[PDB]
Amino acid sequence: TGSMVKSGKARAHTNIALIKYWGKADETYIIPMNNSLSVTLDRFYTETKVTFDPDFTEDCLILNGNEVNAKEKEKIQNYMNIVRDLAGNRLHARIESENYVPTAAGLASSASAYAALAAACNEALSLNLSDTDLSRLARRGSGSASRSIFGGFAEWEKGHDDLTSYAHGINSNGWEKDLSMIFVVINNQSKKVSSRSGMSLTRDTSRFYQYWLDHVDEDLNEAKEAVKNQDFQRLGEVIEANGLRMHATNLGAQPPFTYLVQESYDAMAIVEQCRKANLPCYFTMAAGPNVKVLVEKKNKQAVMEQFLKVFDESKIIASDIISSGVEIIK
Ligand SMILES: O=C(O)[C@@H]1CCCN1C(=O)COP(=O)(O)OP(=O)(O)O
Repeated sequence: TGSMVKSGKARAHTNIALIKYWGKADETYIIPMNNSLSVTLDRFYTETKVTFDPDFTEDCLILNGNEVNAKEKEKIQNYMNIVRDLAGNRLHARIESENYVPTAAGLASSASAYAALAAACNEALSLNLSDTDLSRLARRGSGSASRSIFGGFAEWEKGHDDLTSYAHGINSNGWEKDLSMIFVVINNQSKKVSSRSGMSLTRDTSRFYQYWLDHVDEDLNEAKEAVKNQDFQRLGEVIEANGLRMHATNLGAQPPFTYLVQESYDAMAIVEQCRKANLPCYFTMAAGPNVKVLVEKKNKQAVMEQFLKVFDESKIIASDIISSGVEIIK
């Protein structure tokens, strides 16, 4: 690299929320209405390199070898303003990012993408940010990214402001190494659909939102106690119920909506069939119809074959859970 050039590259993995973040207390700083709990996936990640050069005039984002629109470009420049203030400089950056995430198949990349960017910036500019402050930095880009700083189980503490809303890793005595996630890629509209926008309509207008709020802390505690005991059935039951309550809130919105299609329901049925056949597993869904199946690694294949009787082989994608957090790479 050049004399005055400062560069950094980071790999960050996606994470799936087991206890859902859904609805914000603060739209600008991205403060959530409740705590969330997630696991970081071994298979899916983003690699983001940033290069700061004084001669650079504006920020440039190249994604999988391709320039982004003026919209996406404006958004990354605003985010990088946060980085510039934090660093106390006015350097603009060239950002080259590659997503190793099945985005076409509906998996979200925002969590790994902002986690990777945050970590890459910290490496480039030598900011020496703590994991806590890295999480806060990522959170500004996308709420779920706060958790992707960490491996295994992680929890996003909601806080009440920019300083206090961030995530931390949860030690589970290695339990994360025993678990897996199976992704069922569900046929879906290709029309525009937005997570940030949906949770906002629900938070603001949903007749069942208080019902969500009233139960989330109880759920969260039950899940964490479950993790402390490496009690899979216990974790699974509560996260499955939580996930469903999250979707119930959308049904109460003004006017109502859903992210689930009949095929999602079909896959949910296969999950319950598996339980009844002595193959423990539990499902959760995000802002789309894809069904994610939490399963013990020992049962991964057996559960997958149950799905493979109904669904195309291409639509059944498993991932392990990674133990380590964001990493600095070449
Ligand atoms: O992952 C999550 O924790 C929740 C739970 C269910 C799905 N989901 C989401 O889609 C959250 O998507 P985000 O990109 O983090 O929304 P923003 O904070 O506006 O950037």
